[PDB]
Amino acid sequence: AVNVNTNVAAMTAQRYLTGATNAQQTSMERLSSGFKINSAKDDAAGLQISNRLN
Amino acid sequence: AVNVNTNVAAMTAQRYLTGATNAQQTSMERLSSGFKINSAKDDAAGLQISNRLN
Repeated sequence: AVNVNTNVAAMTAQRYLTGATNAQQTSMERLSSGFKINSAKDDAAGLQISNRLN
Repeated sequence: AVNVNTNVAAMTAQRYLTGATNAQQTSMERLSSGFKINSAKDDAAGLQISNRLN
């Protein structure tokens, strides 16, 4: 019943852990730079508008 | 709300400051020479009429 071969819970935890790590990384970059649109990955539309405004 | 990359409030005061400072310069020039029309920028009509009157 208990498969020492595979631990699904472990994989689950990691999936959420990886998500959290990237969330922290994104927040850290924003705070350090002071810009919400650091890269095109976020608010691509905003990037174009912001660039024009800038 | 606490964005540091910008400060519109500062820009505002700066603009109102520049306005007041420029007024000081104008009033100082007027008081120093005693002539309200120190330049045509002050009053084109006045300059011409005064120039002809003088």
